[PDB]
Amino acid sequence: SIKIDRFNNISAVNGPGEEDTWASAQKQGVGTANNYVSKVWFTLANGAISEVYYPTIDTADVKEIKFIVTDGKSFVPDETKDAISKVEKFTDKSLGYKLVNTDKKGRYRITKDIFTDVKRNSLIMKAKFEALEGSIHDYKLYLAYDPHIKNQGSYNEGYVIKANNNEMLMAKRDNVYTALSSNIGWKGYSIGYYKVNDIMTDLDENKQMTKHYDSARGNIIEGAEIDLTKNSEFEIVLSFGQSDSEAAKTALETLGEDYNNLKNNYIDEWTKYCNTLNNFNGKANSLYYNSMMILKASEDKTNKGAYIASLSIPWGDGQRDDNTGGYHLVWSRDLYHVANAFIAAGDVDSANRSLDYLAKVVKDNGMIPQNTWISGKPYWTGIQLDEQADPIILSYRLKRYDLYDSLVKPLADFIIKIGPKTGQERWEEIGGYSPATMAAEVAGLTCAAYIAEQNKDYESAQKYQEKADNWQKLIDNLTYTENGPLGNGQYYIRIAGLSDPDADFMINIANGGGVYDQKEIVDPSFLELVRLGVKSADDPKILNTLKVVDSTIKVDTPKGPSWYRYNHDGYGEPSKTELYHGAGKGRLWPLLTGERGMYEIAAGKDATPYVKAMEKFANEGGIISEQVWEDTGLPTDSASPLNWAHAEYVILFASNIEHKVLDMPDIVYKRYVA
Ligand SMILES: C[C@H]1O[C@H](O[C@H]2[C@H](O)[C@@H](O)[C@@H](O[C@H]3[C@H](O)[C@@H](O)[C@@H](O)O[C@@H]3CO)O[C@@H]2CO)[C@H](O)[C@@H](O)[C@@H]1N[C@H]1C=C(CO)[C@@H](O)[C@H](O)[C@H]1O
Repeated sequence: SIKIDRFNNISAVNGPGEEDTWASAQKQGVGTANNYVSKVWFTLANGAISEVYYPTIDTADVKEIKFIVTDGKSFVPDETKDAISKVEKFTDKSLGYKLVNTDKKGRYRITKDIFTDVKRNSLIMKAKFEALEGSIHDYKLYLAYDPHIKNQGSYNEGYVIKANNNEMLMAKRDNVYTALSSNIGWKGYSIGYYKVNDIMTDLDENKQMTKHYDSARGNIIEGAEIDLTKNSEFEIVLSFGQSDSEAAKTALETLGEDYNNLKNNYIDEWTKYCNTLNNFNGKANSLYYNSMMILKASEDKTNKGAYIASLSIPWGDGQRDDNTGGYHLVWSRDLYHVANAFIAAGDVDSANRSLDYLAKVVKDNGMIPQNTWISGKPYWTGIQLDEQADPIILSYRLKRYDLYDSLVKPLADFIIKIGPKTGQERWEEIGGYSPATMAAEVAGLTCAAYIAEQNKDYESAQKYQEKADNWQKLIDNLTYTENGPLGNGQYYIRIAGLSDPDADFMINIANGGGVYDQKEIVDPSFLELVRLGVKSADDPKILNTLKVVDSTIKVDTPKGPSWYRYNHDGYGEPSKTELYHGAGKGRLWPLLTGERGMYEIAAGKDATPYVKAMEKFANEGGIISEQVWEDTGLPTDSASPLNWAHAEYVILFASNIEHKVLDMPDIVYKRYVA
């Protein structure tokens, strides 16, 4: 098809380069074409493109793609740390992004347009450089591509080719190839070793490109100078392929297309999807649409239904670039909630697609594993009973009684075989009797019985409901303490280590949280009892727990109220200037703000302030993180966007309008709470 010419004139020296890391998990935006053809996902952080995925949503191939500007004399500022970035989407109904990075010293201004090719596997970035002060002739612009092909930064192979007289910077590892090209070509290129002789180091030592290596292997950085005199506004394209030819050809095809045409096609495809969702009598707002799009963009395009928790690697800029699943893995719990958001938005198709994925997972593993790669292969192996129950609950709500033999029955039988105690509760750290987990188990088994009757399996139905009723009746006896050290000493505890919530029992908190008596730990997750319809919102035991929870783990931030997952949580940054590396201090979860909002609705109260609080917790790109700081309410370096938190916002937003808990299974509610 095309003519490619590979050359090796000068090989980078002093390899293999320094160890690298992943990008900051705080994202300004994320996106992908709304079709299964273009298997490319991108994320933005610190004013630049961060991780890029291909060919699957759990395969990150890039760390960064940023600009370095210099006067070729004194300064060398990195836009990702020396410029203020402002982000905005092309429109309220498209995951296209416009970044405007203005030098902290007001010397330059870089504006970018980022999105993908709806027809091919390539990422597009239109950029224009502006000299705020002085002449554009006094500045040099350099692009720095940091590849981490197939989930690893080490041993990346870099070289340069020319496809149809087009100099493209190539990067490869195993079967994944990337091609970096410019619509106006490169004024100069080089493939050096990270922190050794890469573009960044070269510029810090010469204030201008000195090395011009065209080959390297290891932790590499593909640098290239942009010819400003030729054009201050250019187009950069990053293409993927299973070979040099494919990748390079894809880059040529995208570049040969009309920019505005590709941009509009990308925007329209997303606008079409948005306009397919409920707008709640014109009430639907930008965050609603932003959330739903983000959820839609979190599905793998090969293994449909596989929705990941988050398209980021938490505290990634603090972890070695080794192969990690980060949060781009599939959790039955998170998917369940994401499915409910789709349901509430009107996109029942996505929800069903996710349910079928779970069916697949169950078929391959005989049960629901803690979490799995999109392939369905288990990542971690803890035994979470709520994750065994959620897919059953979803089956009921989607009225997919056809999945009884392959999904419901096997999961229900499993649950009855090991329940009600769980290997670990929803925070994935400790086992025992958890009110949140038991709530899910009772709701799950109730749903299982309903589906069993639909399949005329009255025997199983009876067996399922009896177990559900028995466990429903034991919740208080197993998890409600009346001998607690907090408040009036009466409340649901986070988790009972044994069949006696009043007894003394020491538990070990994860992430270095310490050791405490079970009765000392409270968790807002108890609200799952009312959320699932297992307990009434006005149940005095619920009200009593609420008092203790708000007295011990509620924080009113300048953005609104939020809660900790539980007292002594250590899953977070240890300090304002340190990243999480296994042990720190858990922070506030906007996810829990929404959950409280949903409880308030069940209690017949206005949840508007909770809706507003979540909106304020969102960053400039309308993205909600897993955790926020107590003092400012701003995002931490935890995962973002946290799809579960976005799903919660959608359901809360809609529920606050409809004045009812939209995701509560009526069958359970009418049997235990009504
Ligand atoms: C994502 C998850 O991260 C935390 O839990 C995991 C630890 O970080 C891992 O290191 C591993 O922990 C093991 C220890 O390293 C080992 O020394 C021993 O103590 O056993 C540990 C358990 O295997 O695995 C942990 C997962 O079990 C964090 O504590 C946990 O809360 C985090 N889960 C959240 C993320 C999602 C996805 O959006 C949701 O499903 C959960 O509800 C969240 O709580």
